[PDB]
Amino acid sequence: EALLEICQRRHFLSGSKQQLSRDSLLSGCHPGFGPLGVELRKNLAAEWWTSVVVFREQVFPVDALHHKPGPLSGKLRENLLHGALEHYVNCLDLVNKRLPYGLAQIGVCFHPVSIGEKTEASLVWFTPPRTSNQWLDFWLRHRLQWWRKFAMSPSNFSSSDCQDEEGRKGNKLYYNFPWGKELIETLWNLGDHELLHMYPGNVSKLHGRDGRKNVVPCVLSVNGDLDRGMLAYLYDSFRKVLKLHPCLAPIKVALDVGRGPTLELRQVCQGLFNELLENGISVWPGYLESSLEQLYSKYDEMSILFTVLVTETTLENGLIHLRSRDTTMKEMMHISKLKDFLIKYISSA
Amino acid sequence: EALLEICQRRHFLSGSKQQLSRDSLLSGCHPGFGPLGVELRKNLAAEWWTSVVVFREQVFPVDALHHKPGPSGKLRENLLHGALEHYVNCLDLVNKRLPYGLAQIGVCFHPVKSIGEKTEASLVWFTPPRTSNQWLDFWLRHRLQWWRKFAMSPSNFSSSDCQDEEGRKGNKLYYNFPWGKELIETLWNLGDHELLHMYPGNVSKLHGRDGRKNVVPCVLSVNGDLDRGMLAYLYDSFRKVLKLHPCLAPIKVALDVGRGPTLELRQVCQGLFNELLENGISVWPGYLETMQSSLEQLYSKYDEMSILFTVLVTETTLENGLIHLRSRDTTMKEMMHISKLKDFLIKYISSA
Amino acid sequence: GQLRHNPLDIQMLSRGLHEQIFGQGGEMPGEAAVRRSVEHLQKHGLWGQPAVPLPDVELRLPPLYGDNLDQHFRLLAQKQSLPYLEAANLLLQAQLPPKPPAWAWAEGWTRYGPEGEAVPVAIPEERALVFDVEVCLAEGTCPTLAVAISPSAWYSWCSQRLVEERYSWTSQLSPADLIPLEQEQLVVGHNVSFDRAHIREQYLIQGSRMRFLDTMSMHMAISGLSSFQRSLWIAAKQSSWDWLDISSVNSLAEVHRLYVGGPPLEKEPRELFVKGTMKDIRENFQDLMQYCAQDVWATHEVFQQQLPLFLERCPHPVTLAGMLEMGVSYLPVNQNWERYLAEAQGTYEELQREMKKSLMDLANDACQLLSGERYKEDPWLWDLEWDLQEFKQKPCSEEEEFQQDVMARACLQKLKGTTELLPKRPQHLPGHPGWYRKLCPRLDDPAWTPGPSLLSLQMRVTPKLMALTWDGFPLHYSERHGWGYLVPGRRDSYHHGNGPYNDVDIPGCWFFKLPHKDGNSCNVGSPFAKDFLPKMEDGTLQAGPGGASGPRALEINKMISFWRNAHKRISSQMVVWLPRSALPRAVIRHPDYDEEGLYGAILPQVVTASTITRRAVEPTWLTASNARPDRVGSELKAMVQAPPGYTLVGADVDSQELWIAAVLGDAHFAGMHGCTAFGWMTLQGRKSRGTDLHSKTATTVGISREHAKIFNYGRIYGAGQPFAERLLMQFNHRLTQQEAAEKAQQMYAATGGTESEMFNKLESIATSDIPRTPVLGCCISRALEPSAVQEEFMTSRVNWVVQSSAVDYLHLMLVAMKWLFEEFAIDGRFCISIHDEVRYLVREEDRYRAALALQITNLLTRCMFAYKLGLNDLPQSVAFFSAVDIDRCLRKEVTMDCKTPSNPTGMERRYGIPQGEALDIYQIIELTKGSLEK
DNA sequence: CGGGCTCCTCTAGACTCGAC
DNA sequence: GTCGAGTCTAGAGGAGCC
Ligand SMILES: Nc1ccn([C@H]2C[C@H](O)[C@@H](COP(=O)(O)OP(=O)(O)OP(=O)(O)O)O2)c(=O)n1
Ligand SMILES: O=C(Nc1ccn(-c2ccccc2)n1)N[C@H]1CCOc2c(Cl)cccc21
Ligand SMILES: [Ca+2]
Repeated sequence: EALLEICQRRHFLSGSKQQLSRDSLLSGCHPGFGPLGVELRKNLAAEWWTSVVVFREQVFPVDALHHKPGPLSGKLRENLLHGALEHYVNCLDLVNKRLPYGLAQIGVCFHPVSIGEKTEASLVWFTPPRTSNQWLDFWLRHRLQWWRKFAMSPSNFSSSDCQDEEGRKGNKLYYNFPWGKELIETLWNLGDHELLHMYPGNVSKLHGRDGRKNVVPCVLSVNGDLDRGMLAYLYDSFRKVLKLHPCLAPIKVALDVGRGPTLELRQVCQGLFNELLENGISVWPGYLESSLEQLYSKYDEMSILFTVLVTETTLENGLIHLRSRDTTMKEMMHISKLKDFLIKYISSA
Repeated sequence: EALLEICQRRHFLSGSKQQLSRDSLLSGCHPGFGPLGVELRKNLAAEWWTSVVVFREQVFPVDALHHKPGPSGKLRENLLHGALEHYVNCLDLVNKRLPYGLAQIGVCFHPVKSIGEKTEASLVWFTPPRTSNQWLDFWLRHRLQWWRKFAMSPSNFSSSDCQDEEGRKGNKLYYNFPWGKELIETLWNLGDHELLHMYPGNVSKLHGRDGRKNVVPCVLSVNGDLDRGMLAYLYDSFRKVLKLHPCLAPIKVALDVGRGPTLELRQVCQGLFNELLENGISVWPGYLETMQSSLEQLYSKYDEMSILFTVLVTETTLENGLIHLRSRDTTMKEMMHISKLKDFLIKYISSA
Repeated sequence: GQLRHNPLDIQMLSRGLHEQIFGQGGEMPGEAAVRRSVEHLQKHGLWGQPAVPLPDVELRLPPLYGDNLDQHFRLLAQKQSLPYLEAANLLLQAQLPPKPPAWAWAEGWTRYGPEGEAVPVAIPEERALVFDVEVCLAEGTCPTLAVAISPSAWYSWCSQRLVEERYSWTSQLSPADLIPLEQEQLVVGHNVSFDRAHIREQYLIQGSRMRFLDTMSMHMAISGLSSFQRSLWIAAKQSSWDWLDISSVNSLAEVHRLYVGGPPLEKEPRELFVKGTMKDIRENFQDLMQYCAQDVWATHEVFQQQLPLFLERCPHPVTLAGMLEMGVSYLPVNQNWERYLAEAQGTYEELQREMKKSLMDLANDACQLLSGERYKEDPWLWDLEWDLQEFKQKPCSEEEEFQQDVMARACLQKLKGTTELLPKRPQHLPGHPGWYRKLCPRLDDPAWTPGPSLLSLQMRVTPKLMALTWDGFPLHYSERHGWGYLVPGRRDSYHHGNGPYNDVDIPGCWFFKLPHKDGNSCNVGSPFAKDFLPKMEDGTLQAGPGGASGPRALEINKMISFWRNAHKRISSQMVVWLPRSALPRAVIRHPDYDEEGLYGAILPQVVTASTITRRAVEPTWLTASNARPDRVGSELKAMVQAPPGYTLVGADVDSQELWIAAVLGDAHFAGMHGCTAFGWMTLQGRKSRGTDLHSKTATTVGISREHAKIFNYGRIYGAGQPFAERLLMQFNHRLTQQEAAEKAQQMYAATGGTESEMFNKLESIATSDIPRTPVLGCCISRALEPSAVQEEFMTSRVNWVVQSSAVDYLHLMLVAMKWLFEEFAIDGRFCISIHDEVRYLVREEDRYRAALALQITNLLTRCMFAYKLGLNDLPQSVAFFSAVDIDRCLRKEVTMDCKTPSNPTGMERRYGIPQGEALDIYQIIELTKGSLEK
């Protein structure tokens, strides 16, 4: 309740205070995300993308549409698996008919609740049937590690094993919210049922090379909710403070001023702001405008990593007051050393 | 027709020649983009974000739902409505100081009845009425410069003044496709009409500080089509090559391997792969290809894919660290030590 | 009645004005003079033509002092320039104690007594000084240190930036950042405008009584050199030649050598204020301060030597009073200045990139001609350097995946440690041809950019890359002849032009130069000049890529040519932004006051007399272009905007040198007006109706009035018929060679002739033993007198009479304007004086009084010109100013909105600058009731 | 025989300094 | 100690003004 109030007040979640709803948040009926929530979800999507698609030569992006033209009067997509399966055939030319090969995408999924929208990151992995379980365990371990990496308390990120109606093996990842455990990701070993259903007859197009023999693959579905991931990380990261992981926190540096002269200090702050922005460090231009305690509380509630204060002293020697969110300590360091310090800190996070 | 063949062959575009008609591309009824098309579009969106939201203190991102429920629901045709729905709440961030904007890149649904999905970038600029024309001119110049700074032929991007049925001022950008001009961006100097319609009642809620004066902001709306702009850049890029911008080429570098020893060169290539990936450079792993072709065929393939550089790690790399780099722009080859590759590739791109 | 006429029927001044100006009891021309005038006019077909009587003007002019107009001008100038001559005399009489053995490292002003002691003071507190200010160029434009010479003590000044080291200083200067000085005060220096520009109190909107004297100005007044003479003098220092030993260049060393002599002056070879840092100045404080003291002492010696010679060869007080008032220029600015700089630089960068993209693409596409030696079949690029250098040398488990990643990283790292055999400086693009490497910026370059970015239109490979073609023949560059083109067909001509040359010798082809706009003697440097745009439109000059590549290249070049050559000048202008306390109450209380808007001033670095004709020079403002639709940053003067509550009231003299030449020729022929054909043509006209000489020429030939100015003024000063033919072909491309020659004959047929008497009078003044100005009596430079150069440099000396007369015109206008502004308490001051245009920053409430004062000033100056020539009368045609411009910004016309590529919305939309108004005499009289009082 | 000024970029040449 | 890449200089041609 307090966390949601902070999120609404500090522009993580949009809408009125009473409009805020646990179930609406969990189902996709919330009005939307504030700028900070948007930046946090973008950070999560970038981290997921680097983990899955970037660092692998078999995982590729896809552009499945939001609608399903043709007879079943189209309808909104409910899962990203179908677009990947539609992309399965013509994208085998990318890998020269080699197996395994994967397709991944982060898109908008519409589910019947009203209408709810969930931003879901899904990976569809095509596997020769022999190593389906081995690749399933590989992805289970890697995804659970990715979820646990940013957590202050990675014990709350749980895993469990289940079976579907047909009995195929499949795991289910979870996060332990204060009210209870909620699903954040799900893995299934579906097999060739959907691939054959969407490609009836002429199995020659569905074959793939596996040790110089042609094989029809088995699909592994890895589907996780990034919106629920955003909520899970906000709850995990909470003196009012939002101790988000530096790879996820939306705004990293707060840049402020002190007393006069206003023009020269503002020029110094603008130079520092541009220098930080040129190297991928998000800043909060708080120098465009209260007590130090109030500003520090506001920055702590906004998941701000560091606070920089430029005063009259800075013109004389270049020292800027530096404050850390994790450890409530202040230090003075030279201006030219601030950028390298921030880059190092983010890299060492 | 050759360009669309290359785009579908190099997985810029999906489907067959039936759905690849230019009407299908312009409408939005084509199938999804291919992975290289998705990467080009994502680089375009990243550049748009860097130019509009990143280097602007007054601009914040906004989230608008793809559907607007209430009076059965409907999908969205424009991002402007969702952006205007956040005006009062995003007034709090800027301490009620104008100008300030809300930006968003998303997919809007258009009737073509079929539905054609378009990816659109939108900026909603709340400005005091006194300077509304000045800000409209500033944003027109800024957006036209943005479109022209990635174009091999910036003259193909044009702006035309226009007026609405109510006489409201606005501008329309274009790209001169080979058949004709197609609208790729539109600016409108909408007044407070939409804001007052969406927020009836007390107007003190909408007051923003124009210096030392409170005033209702005129809503300047900028809307650009990222799919049509991506196709515009594909036409602008197109010896068969796609001279896309170094900041827009979907895959920056292609990694290959020479003669034996195979085992050691694979390790070298994998380490270099991890280095370039960790340094934010997209790489095409051609060393994994089993059906090896001649150097000329690989060069043609990489040129069509808009590959800026081809790295050829040979056995000589194992003895002196020298790798061979070919560039699309010049078709010339050079040898650079393996220690200096990340630095240059970061320099070459950041300085483009 | 108030209507008057002369024996030649030209309407003269009104009866009341002629009574107040010329008095009574004049001398009639007499019968013989009138008969000669009538015979001349009738022979040249001008007698008997009526003219519309311009309305009679009635003014109660302010009470003129003395017994005639010349005595009035002398008394005004003497009262204006009396205390400053006293200050100069104080400088001349007294000497100085020797310079202190060790200077003071302190902030502010210190007074050096005897034996080198230093005492802290607020200001020097002296009526006369010699000034030299040093500025650390790398740090910025803030003053660093200065030394002031006084008849009683030495003086030294050091800024707190030199004394105190800080992390950062403000890049926008303030009055508190400058040197404090300053009832009249005189300050002397070698280039005193630069020293004046660093004074705190000179940037106040309200004027100050302090004036400044320049030794370069007095050097040009006494013994100067022309540009050709300067070149010859420098060539000699490394038919007549006696002028060498009586003249020197404006460098302080040469001026000291010429006027004082002795051991040569020495300058610090390290250049610690030009190429050095602030730390170097702190370490080398004593040496730099000693060099400053040496320079100021040399300036004192040169001033002592120059003042009597100047007062002898320029005896009229008006010349000195004008030079005093010509160096107090003032240009007000605001934040729109910074906005203009930013917009101009942005537009320039955008257009520059747009131009360079095409050139880079063409260069990249041509690199492929290296393969197969196809470059030797390219008609354009078969001559460049295609040689190539050589490179020079001296599912796995988690544990398994981690081990594989570690092994890969370690294997990569081991190879990354093999730089021992690698030379430290990387070879530049060894594998790309040399012509390519040159165009590619080196890696270390702070501003690095990918591709052959160093490429531009001015280079010698751009025409070869763009495959430029002249009439179907490829372009080709020859060192001995410049740009040309090769016409194939040699069997070792069917084309006509600048002719075959056997010098170039490209086998199988002839060589023809591109037709240059200044004849077959000159060479063409680049085929992208403005002159070649019509040739591309006509299709003679074509680009290989076709479409609009060539036209777009030349259009971009025309758009960015001025900013390319002037952005250093304009961006480096020193602007001191006054705070709120410095501004007057009128500006603060005005409705147009912008609290968030900066207000400042630029003081032009004007050398008052830096010409053999004593015209002023200024690198930026006297070369500042006017706003044009296709020039980046050409709205420069339009950025000079009066503060709130202030307007710029100014005017430009109409047909100045034509009238001066005509009045000289008339006074030579007979003691009246309109005696000659040229003077009658000049007098009979009106600029409002488009019947003036420049307009008449612009109608008789399809050139514009601005080009007609050049045509007429070339005709006066020795331009032969071929020059006129070239100008006609340049400004009117429809004219053929035969047609252009015909109009040259027509304009030069009657030059016993129309312009005979003025020519004779100018040659009379030029060949005199001591040539002097016919009005104010100022002698020519000693290096141009007949005893020095004899018959050489004739055109310079003949043009000198009219040009120095125009300078006397400016001096008279300045003196009269100062008198009128002081007498009736007009709250305004001098803004800037270009060669024949005077601008005055006047308060809003008194713009019409300023206009009346300007009209009275022009009337009195023309009457003085007539009186000094003995004519004793002035025509009504040239009596007053045709239009006095009242405007807030500075532009030639009050109507233009100044739409430029940098400012496409115009001055009215982007800024709040309304259009001004141009007013004639009658409107001013109706507005101010014919009186200057309040 | 246009005159009087101003400053800029590009290129060739001489010179200087550092790495092999 | 010998040669190849930075640095300064000077000339040539173009482009602003009155
Ligand atoms: N190409 C030029 C331009 C100018 N001048 C000289 C002669 C003029 O008398 C003086 C001032 O030039 P203007 O262009 O102001 O000419 P006018 O003042 O005579 O013309 P206007 O009547 O338009 O003011 O400069 C010249 O000799 N050659
Ligand atoms: O754009 C640029 N800029 C520059 C400037 C200096 N550079 C350099 C780089 C390494 C060693 C020496 C010199 N590079 N270079 C392109 C153009 C030619 O082709 C290539 C190739 Cl083949 C590889 C890499 C870059 C390029
Ligand atoms: Ca004039």
